[PDB]
Amino acid sequence: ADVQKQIKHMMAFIEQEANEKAEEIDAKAEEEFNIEKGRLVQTQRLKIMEYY
Amino acid sequence: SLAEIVKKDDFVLDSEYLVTLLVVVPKLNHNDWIKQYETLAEMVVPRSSNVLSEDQDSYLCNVTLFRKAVDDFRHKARENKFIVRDFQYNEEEMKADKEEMNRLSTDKK
Amino acid sequence: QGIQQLLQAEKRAAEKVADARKRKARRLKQAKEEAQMEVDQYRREREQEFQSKQ
Repeated sequence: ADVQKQIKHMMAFIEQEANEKAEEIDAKAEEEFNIEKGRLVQTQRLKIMEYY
Repeated sequence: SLAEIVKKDDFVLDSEYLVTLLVVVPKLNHNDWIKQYETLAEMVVPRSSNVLSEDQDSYLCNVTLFRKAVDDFRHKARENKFIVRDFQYNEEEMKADKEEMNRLSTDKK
Repeated sequence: QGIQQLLQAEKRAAEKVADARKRKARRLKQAKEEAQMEVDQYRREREQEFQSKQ
């Protein structure tokens, strides 16, 4: 009984690790490239006005 | 040294979340460590307690636990008169040390 | 027994790191071309200022 519950609590320590191992880069790099693609708005808006 | 008593099945690989330490337990405290192996640290396996080798005074056992919970298990076992002997990938280097023990006798000859 | 189910459930967590790269793989790739969809915001700027040239 207790040998299975500590196994079942280890599955919970996998699940709280899995939430930490699926949301860190998925929230950071989604905000990293929004600066980078926002820079791709800014880097073009210098030259595309300069052709005008 | 455990260059001949080493076994890959006696240890738990993939040390990202689980690792089996070679825990030495005395013959008098063999039953007391068997009822306290689950309570030595958090997230430790309560069914991995199994004697790897045995001596006349003490008994060597394996204890699987978490990667960050090895220090909490070794601290409570040192208060519970148990010793935790580390085992790593240098057992393959200890197999070359037995060849170096043969190379020492070859160089002496 | 407990030791063999721990590794395959670790592969479940090792399958959600493949989602932790995927949601920064597809999202990096889809809106990189949406940054190239702002060329159409320039294509309307040239053709409407083609009128002020005209």
